[PDB]
Amino acid sequence: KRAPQMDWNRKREIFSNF
Amino acid sequence: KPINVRVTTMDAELEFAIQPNTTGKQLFDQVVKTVGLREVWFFGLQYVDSKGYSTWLKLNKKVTQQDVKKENPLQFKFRAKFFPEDVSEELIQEITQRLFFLQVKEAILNDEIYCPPETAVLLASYAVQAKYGDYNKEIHKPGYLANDRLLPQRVLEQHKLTKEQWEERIQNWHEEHRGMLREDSMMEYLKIAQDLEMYGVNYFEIKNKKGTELWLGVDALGLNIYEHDDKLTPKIGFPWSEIRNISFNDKKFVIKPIDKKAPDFVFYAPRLRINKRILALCMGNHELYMRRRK
Repeated sequence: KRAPQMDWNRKREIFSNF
Repeated sequence: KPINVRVTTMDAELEFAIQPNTTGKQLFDQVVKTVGLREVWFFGLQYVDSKGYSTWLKLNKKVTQQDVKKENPLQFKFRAKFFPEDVSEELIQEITQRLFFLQVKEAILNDEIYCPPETAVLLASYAVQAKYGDYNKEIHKPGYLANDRLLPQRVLEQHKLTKEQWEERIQNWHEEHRGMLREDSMMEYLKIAQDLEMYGVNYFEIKNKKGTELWLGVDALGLNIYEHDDKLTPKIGFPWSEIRNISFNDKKFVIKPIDKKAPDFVFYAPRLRINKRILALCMGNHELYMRRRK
């Protein structure tokens, strides 16, 4: 288990999506 | 003048007395002197305030200035606040290994750390080896584990297996650990434990812009974000190496990256008391991450 590797804009995007 | 004090480690009770002037650091330094601990960075003292909330003791402040539950004597728990990245490289002392072992096991048994059934049984068999020593036919008659808290409640519930049947499973594993020393036993337990997904992570209820409830996990390796219904699977990760500053104001957390061209990550958390602790864990985990790499 290790969080899917990604860049920061994507992180904010997915987080807001939940 | 003078105030009675009780501190429990996982295996011992210690009785001390303090002055109105005593700082946390001094009471803390007393414990490690009594316990013979050299890797102090991992640990802290824990108390109940007058409200009834569990709190970590501030070390650089006075003890009687922190609103500890007024009682005779004052109650403290010596416990690990931070966890190593790898137990084999970072738990050098026997006592250190012991204290970690007993805390983690308690987390397992109380269902704080999720553990599946087959792995739980193998964990039990190490705790058996550590406690009972080498399996012996003449001594360890069928039923010798009847008085042991061995499996998590989740595991006992989730099966059709009876009490003695679980015990037979653990015994079978125990027989096979026939050569193992107590020190080695506790370490094998810890080596398996440390790879459980919920190990060494603090969980916190948080919110996004929409108000969706989520989980924020603070661990040794960085920060993680979880689905509210799945604490086992990290969905977004922030490894410590990518972070520049973590701060909160009122109910909002801002995380700034090293990139400097990248945007700030924002989330929300309800209570101020929890927020202090979130902040504290972040700083502490970040520090130890860097120190391991200098």
